[PDB]
Amino acid sequence: NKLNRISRQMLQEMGREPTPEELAERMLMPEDKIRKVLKIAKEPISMETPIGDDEDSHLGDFIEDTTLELPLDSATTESLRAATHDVLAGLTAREAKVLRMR
Amino acid sequence: YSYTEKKRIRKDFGKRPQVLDVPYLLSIQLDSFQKFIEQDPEGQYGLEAAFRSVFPIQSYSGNSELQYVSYRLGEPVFDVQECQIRGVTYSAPLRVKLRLVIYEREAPEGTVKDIKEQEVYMGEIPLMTDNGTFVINGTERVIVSQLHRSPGVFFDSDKGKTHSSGKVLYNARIIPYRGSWLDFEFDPKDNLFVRIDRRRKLPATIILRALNYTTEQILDLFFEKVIFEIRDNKLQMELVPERLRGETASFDIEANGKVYVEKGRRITARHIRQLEKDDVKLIEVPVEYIAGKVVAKDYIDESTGELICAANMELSLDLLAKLSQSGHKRIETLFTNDLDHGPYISETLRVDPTNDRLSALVEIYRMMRPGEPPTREAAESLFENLFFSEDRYDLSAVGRMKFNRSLLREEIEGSGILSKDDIIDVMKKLIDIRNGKGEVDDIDHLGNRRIRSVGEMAENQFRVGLVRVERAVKERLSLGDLDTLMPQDMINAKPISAAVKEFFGSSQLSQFMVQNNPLSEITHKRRISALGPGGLTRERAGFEVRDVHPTHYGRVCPIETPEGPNIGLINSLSVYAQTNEYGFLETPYRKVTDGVVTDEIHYLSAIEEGNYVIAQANSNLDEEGHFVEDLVTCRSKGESSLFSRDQVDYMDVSTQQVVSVGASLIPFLEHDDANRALMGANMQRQAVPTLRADKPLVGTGMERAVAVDSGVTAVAKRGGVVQYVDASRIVIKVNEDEMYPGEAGIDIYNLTKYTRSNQNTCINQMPCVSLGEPVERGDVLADGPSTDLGELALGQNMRVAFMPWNGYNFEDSILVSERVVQEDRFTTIHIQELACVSRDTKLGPEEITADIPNVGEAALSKLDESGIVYIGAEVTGGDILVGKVTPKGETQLTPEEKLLRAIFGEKASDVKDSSLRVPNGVSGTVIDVQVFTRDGVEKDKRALEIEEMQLKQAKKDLSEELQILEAGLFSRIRAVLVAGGVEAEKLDKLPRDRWLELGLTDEEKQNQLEQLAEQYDELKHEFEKKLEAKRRKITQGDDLAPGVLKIVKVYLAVKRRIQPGDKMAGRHGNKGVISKINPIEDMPYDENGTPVDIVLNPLGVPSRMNIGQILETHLGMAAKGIGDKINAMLKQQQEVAKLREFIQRAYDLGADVRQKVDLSTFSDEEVMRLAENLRKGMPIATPVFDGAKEAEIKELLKLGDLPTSGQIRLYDGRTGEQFERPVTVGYMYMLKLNHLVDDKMHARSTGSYSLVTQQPLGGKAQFGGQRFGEMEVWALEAYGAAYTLQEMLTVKSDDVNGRTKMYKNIVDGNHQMEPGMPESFNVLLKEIRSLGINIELEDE
Amino acid sequence: GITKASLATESFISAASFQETTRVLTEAAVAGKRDELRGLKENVIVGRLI
Amino acid sequence: VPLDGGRFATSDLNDLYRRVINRNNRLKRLLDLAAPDIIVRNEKRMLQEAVDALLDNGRRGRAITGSNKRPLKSLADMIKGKQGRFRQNLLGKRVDYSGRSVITVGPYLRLHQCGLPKKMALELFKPFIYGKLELRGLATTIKAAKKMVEREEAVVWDILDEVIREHPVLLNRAPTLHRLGIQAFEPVLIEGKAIQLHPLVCAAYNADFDGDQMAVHVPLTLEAQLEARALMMSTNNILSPANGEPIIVPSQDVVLGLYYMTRDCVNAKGEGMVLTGPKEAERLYRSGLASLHARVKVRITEYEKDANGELVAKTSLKDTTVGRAILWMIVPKGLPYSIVNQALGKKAISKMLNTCYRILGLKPTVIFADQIMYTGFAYAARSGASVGIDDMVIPEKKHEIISEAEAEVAEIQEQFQSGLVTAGERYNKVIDIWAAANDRVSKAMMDNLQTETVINRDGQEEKQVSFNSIYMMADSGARGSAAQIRQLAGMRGLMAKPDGSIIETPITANFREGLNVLQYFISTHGARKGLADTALKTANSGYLTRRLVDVA
Ligand SMILES: [Mg+2]
Ligand SMILES: [Mg+2]
Repeated sequence: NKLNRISRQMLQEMGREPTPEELAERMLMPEDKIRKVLKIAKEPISMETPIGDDEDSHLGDFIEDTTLELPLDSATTESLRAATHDVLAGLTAREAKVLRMR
Repeated sequence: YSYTEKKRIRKDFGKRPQVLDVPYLLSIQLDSFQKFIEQDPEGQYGLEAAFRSVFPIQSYSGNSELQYVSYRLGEPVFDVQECQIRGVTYSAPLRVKLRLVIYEREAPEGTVKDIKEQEVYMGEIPLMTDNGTFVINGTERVIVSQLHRSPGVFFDSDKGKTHSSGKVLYNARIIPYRGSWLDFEFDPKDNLFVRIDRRRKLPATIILRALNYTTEQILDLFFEKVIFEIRDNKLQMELVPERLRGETASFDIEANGKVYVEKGRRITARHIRQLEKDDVKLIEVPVEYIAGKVVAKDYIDESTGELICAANMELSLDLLAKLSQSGHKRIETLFTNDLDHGPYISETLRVDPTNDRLSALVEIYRMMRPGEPPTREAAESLFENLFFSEDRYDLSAVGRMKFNRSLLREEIEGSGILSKDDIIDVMKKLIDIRNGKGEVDDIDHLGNRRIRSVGEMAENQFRVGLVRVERAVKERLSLGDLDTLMPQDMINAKPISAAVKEFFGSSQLSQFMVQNNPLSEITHKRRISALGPGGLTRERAGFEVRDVHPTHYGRVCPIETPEGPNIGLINSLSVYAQTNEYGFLETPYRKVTDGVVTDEIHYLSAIEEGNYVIAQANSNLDEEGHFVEDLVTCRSKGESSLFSRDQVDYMDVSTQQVVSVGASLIPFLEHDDANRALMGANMQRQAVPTLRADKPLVGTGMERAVAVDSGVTAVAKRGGVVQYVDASRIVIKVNEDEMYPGEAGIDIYNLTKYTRSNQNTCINQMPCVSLGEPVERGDVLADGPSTDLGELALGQNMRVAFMPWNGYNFEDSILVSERVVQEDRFTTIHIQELACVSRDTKLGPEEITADIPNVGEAALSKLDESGIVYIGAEVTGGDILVGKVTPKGETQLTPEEKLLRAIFGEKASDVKDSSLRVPNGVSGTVIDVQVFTRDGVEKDKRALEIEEMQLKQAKKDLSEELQILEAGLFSRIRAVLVAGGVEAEKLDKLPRDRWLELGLTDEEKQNQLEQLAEQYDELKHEFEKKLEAKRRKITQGDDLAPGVLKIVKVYLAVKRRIQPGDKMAGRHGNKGVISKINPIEDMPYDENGTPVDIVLNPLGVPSRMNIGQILETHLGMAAKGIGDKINAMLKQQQEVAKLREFIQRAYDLGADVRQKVDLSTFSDEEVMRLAENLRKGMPIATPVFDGAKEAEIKELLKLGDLPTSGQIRLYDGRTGEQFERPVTVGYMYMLKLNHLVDDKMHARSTGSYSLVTQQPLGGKAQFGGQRFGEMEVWALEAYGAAYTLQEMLTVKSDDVNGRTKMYKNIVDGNHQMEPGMPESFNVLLKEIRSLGINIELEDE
Repeated sequence: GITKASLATESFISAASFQETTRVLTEAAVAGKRDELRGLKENVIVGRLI
Repeated sequence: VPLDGGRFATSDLNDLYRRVINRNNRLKRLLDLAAPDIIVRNEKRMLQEAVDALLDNGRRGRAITGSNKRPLKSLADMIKGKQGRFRQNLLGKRVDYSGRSVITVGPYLRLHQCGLPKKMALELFKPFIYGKLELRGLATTIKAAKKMVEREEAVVWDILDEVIREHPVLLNRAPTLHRLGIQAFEPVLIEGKAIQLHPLVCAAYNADFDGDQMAVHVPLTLEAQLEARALMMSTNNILSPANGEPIIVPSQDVVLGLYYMTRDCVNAKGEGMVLTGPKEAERLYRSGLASLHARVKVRITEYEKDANGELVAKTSLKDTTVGRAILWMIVPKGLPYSIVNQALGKKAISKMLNTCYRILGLKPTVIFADQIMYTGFAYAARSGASVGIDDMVIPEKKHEIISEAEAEVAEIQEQFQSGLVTAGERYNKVIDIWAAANDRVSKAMMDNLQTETVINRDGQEEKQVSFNSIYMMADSGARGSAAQIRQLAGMRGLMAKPDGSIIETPITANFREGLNVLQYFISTHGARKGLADTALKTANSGYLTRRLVDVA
């Protein structure tokens, strides 16, 4: 709340509006925390916010899954076992046991 | 004839002389905004007008008033170029002087103290470019002019369909400029209704009560009075001898001692004549006729003081007695006629629940706000605020004007609100139409269609800003302390600033300027839209408004409109059209007095033109300009017919004025079907500029006007001689007549160099003049993209042959010789902006460092120490533009990966590779790099180098200005010193700086030398301040978004040529997609051996009736003929005589054209340069409807030495044998639209996925798969393909398990699917189950 | 009529597609109606063989 | 889920769910505080409203999401939509293994295949390429394979031709209407980014080349490959399921080729001579000895299977031309020479294909169709057909006809000023004579245009059907029709004002002449209402098929 208020006098006083470090001096605190405070303060945007074209295209339709695993990798995972399991039968029974162990 | 015309002159066919030349094509855009922001010392539209409405603002009754003084626009923060690079909006600060007055308590008014607060800043409003575009964030945007329904009253029909009883209805609608709508409408029972806005229907009379009108005055207003006298006993009556028309006699009717008519004889012209001339005022009547008649006023019994009858009640034979015995002599009744005067208003009162003013006011307030209790102050106040409040209601000037005009009033200007007189007059007029007297207007007429535009529209938004701040301003002045707070602490910026920003930023009328092409620009800035706010919608209307209207003549182009969902909802402005003074559309016309055609032009609006008889653009007059024929084709009122010699009041200005800038550029348009012409002018705007600006060989003559009027070219500010010519800049030394006395000067044009367009095309200027060449003011200095020597070249004309070629042209497909791609002529240059952002994540900040996990030196080759690609490194797909790395710690890898790192001994980094890399397949040369940095983060090495470089280049740039400027100024001092004390050889020896001392003998030359001193020192000082700001602007830390530490924007210039798949079209609506690129060997050649560039399929010609494209071909060939011919006499070096003779012959052509020509031109240097420009071809101008004719075309082909048929024999380059039949070969101007195949082409195997629904979604630009629809499903359902369909909607898209299980099988070599259940449907189960529904999958 | 006859469909999942969804689900949810699939529209929805 | 710049984004349900929770929880508190009835009652109503807003918002007041005017979307709106479910509504789910680009011709293609851009096929078969690459051991593992195609080593191209060979791809155009809107093709590798599409199919797709784009789909599972080949393959549908007539009928360029090919003039090189068979007929033509159209008897061998499933042979001297003789080389076995002995317009050339199918079966019909196209394009290219401005012949009698009809209106006009005829009667009268005039001009230029070529063979004179360029197109069935031609040479029509009341002063000019200002302006309405009507008729059609497929 204090921040909105400060931007007010300084809004017309500075003629455009105070710089990110301006209200920082106006405020008691470390003043770089302004940035940190400013992030969490934003309210989340409706994932249903209709974007462009109005075509029921909605913001949420554009949010990709980053936790997924592309198959071109999962495929190489199924392979990497077959790779390493083979090279470990190519070694002595104890080296495979010792390496599978370490 | 001008200087850039001496270089090349276009042979102009056509007869009709141009009386007026095309004005500035950007007039509308520029004039409008110019009226908005300006100091207008009166109520004319502008920031001034919107201020004076809501001002002055007083607190609530507290007698604390705040008034408004004046405003000013501060200097722009960045100029247009600077504003574009950084991303800011091009804007100026609005500084407004405010005066706060306080009345003493309690006072006869006077001020304790008044603080005049100087210019409080509210918002920065964007500014319009010299070309009429806006820059919102580093991006050019155009605001389309709007066409809406004009404010006023309008009476409509809504015939036919209503109630399916026929009968039509008649409704009036008052549409004010601001405030609620007032609607009046009838019903099948002829009861008048009213609804405010679209709200509940209400009986009309309730407003009269709300206007404080009791029933008696309602009866007294709309109806006449039938006076009844009881004289002796039982009922005499007053008679207007005319009232008996259209009705039959009710009793024995006799007066003036002579019985004129008995009972049962209808009243014709006979009966009325007798009464009028015999002056029959009073007759004796029976007591039964009033059984139906409604009493006018109230009549009470004098004795009992009790009400005998209320107003508007039907009398009976018995009722007459009770008011007769009360001593009533007079009983007033209504005049009712079912043809002339309908008993409509009367029947509405019986449906009126109200009685008095408050009742009506309550019933209105409860209509508007139902559910809430009415209040005396609420009902009274609300009604007073709707149409009677200066704040919440305005019709403005036009509303009042059209209002007054449609009501047949005298005053064209009046109150900006409604008066009791105003509403009532409309009601009277609406009834008159229902009575058969008067007619209804129609919405589609362009006299009722008003055109707004940027200046006006932005003004409305600024008003909204002031009202949403108004509520705030009163609120603070309530509690204000005496002289502590001031007219700053109250007024904020953001409320006003966010209003205007919300408009320029995302309103439907503000769009990216479709800028691949000057024609595209100029046709965007002249555009109308009936869409957006205050307009109709695609879904609402309705083919009448979409259709072309008779009033569109000379105002709106009939043929340039989109062919999509909104047809006729956009249009384009005509060529000569202008916005009327009041805001309508008026067009030029020529005043024809008596039988002579005068050259005074007269601009007539849609309604003005109505009454006049207007002649035709094509008509033959001569000598004094008498119409040759005794009768001429003309249009007078909505229709066209033959008109007499002296009838015509006016005549068309030009043969062109019906069309638009787009359509006026199509040659032989008169020969093209309207569909293909539309399509032609629609596609002509998509033509990407080419590598070599060519010129149209076949043309109209607008191309000069389009090039200059669009800012793409560089036009001379003042005339003079070119001092210096570089590919960078141009310095003109002004002629003395054009030069200002002070400062001397030279006008320096800084050319735009290679840079990105909105469509990712290349916009680059080239100098068209040579060292030391005379140029006069208004001469073309430099071509822009797609402009040649002052003309408009949207593509390159080329040799074309019509013939099926082995199916390679099958439908519209085009077969192009390799000569074209080798000549690199249709090659096009694209400039792409790629960005790399270093953000901040909860795990840590992202680094732009050149240290990237798991990459070799070949990657790092193209990178400097800092991680940014060098300028000029040509790059291809996959190359690293900007090294970027994001923190990810403690990966938690797996056993076999852990073994992998152990064996190959790589230290797996705590950092992940985010670097910006070239998209797959796009390849180009890096022409620029930008680094924006947050204020406070240390600029890395490269970023500092750049900033230092930009600084040196800036210093060099400013100094170059000063050096040439100083010489130009000192060069004037030298000449004035020579006028009275010339020492020529003596003067230029000593240092030039030591000149300012020498004075002169008494004369103005002493004050002139005096003058140049003053202006010199300012230059010394203005330069200094200019340098400093520039330096500061570089060093100032650039502002970024929240979370972004730094941004690297890389600019690639890709050069794409032509390949199968590009879309190409001529101006005639013939599309095409290049099919094969053929060797010159297989190209058809003529006997002389010259191959043909393009082979078109003739089959496209007959079906689509674009016939202009053929003439254009034929004539095109002829033009090329004169070139080859000239190319021979010049390669012969015959001499000026032989050459001059032949060129003169060409420009005449057979008789009766309008071109004129030489030999006035200096016979050697001026003539010879022109011939060099014609050897490629001789440019020809076919005016739109005045264009050339076959004979002239055929005649020009005779001079060409080329056949009249326009066809020759052609030989296949393969078999070498002839072609049976002659084939048409010629030169067609052809455009490359930007539908380029390596834009369109997309393919995806396995990409990213949407999270919410697991579905293919492009995140890397490896695009989500093609969208598979319902109709496409049916196609599979009609086929037996079950497995194709299952795999389509399960494993190929939605099955998050099955997809991976599938992929592994594809590489294993097993084509199967283990489908499972789609996640979309699997979600549907939870959504149903998330409600109270138990949905199960039964059985087994 | 064609549009009226398509209204009546045994499968409610099919009806929920092209009809008014709210009304279909409610009117079906009360009766405890059991969709046996068997039709085309529904099998496409659940993603099995037509 | 988070976004860039550290901001967050969330579904509207949270705001709704949160509310129901708060209120629910507050109510739980208000029970233990024993609040008065008036409050807990109010709290219950508020909770009731809140749950309702969660389930289906809009059956009450329509609560709006926080700080945003737009109402927050509830669970019923997640299922609901336009129309019914979004899931199954068009569109309809995005699908992997697909692509698209601008399409072009490729007449060299056989009817069962299509040109596929090199890069498109690379990115599409990416998993297959990986598997085939590691099947032969050219790549150690899938990862190395990924790097190979990403490196685009030259060696992969031969491997792609293997994985491509027998593997159909599905091609689709934008308004898929009937089942032929999707057809399976065999891939042919093409340098370049454009899709090449067999010309004969352009009719079934309604695919012009004006820049239309087509989408490609790869049939992954074995069952999908065999569905595409045995059902959706191009060659398996040559006949419309709507009506049994072939939809692969050669389109325009090809039929002008065959029309110009089998046609005959009166006197041309090779007139009257005789040849052993079509082989030496082409030998006559190709060498420049005989004209494509000249009357000639040649020995032909036709076939008739009129036995019991068995082919009879018959040889005779048929009276024909050189072109028809040459063309006979393509016609397989049991078709009679009668089918090719005619002029071969677009109408006959389809019924040719129909009969070939209904007699010899599918396989002979497919390869037949191919041959017809190849020869059609080829000979059409030889023909050197073109269109000049002098190819459109205006009747010599036009100006005279207009004047006579111009005299009639002035007759009827004199009758209206003198009251001999009523105003309404006037409008209809004038409209009829102008209409009648149009027919006159149309049927003048049609006669002149059609036969006026008047030529001589050895004897005196004679006249045949014109060889004029524009006529051949319309007669053959290639393009254009007497109606459209009438607008080029003869006067074009009487346009109609927006009102629909056809104007009593028609368009007296045509496209070969110029149209003046008024005529064009009046022409505009017909075009725009045409585009609007069609663009709307587009919408009417779609809804209709919808209602239809829903009921069936
Ligand atoms: Mg087509
Ligand atoms: Mg198309």
